[PDB]
Amino acid sequence: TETFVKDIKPGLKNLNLIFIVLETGRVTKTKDGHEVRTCKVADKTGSINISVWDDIQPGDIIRMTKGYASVFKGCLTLYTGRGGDLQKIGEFCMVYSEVPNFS
Amino acid sequence: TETFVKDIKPGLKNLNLIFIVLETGRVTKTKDGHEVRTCKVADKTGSINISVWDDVGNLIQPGDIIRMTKGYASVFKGCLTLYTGRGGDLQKIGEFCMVYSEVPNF
Repeated sequence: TETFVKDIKPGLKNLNLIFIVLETGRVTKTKDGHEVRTCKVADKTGSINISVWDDIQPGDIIRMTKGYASVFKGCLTLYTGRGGDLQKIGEFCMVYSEVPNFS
Repeated sequence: TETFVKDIKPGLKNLNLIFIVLETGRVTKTKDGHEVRTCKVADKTGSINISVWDDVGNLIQPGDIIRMTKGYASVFKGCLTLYTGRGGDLQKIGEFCMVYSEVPNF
């Protein structure tokens, strides 16, 4: 019961999803203590941003459970609300191969 | 019965050795549809060219390690290019790579 990026626009609520992590923004420590991280991830179907409480790094492949979407006005964003549960299921990275130098 | 890149003479036969792909370049194509790949290979005794048959481009890589058997030589366009014999072969038997992983930025 998964879904895709550009399909989803503000509203929309319950949403399970796998994706890769492109970029990661700038921290804000709410005075009450929590890590609210906003971040840049997507599937191949375009792009989107997300907000995280007290946890990810680019290059990661994330499974999202029971997350939901609505907009912080600058384009809709994704939450982890009902309980929410983001899991990592694999990696991805850029790789460079060359023949050693000789002799 | 093996011989080094260094101890190689044009007009030689029974060519059984092992070497590694240094660079691939010079793609030239027949109108059978096939293509012949000019590669630079070597051993610890020196470097040398080769003209290879393979209709698929991107699969012959720097790092590849191949076992030449009963192949042969003749100069081509002034440069010495190596060929396989009509009863020997070429097997890829391993690899050797400067590998390097990361995640980019945007």
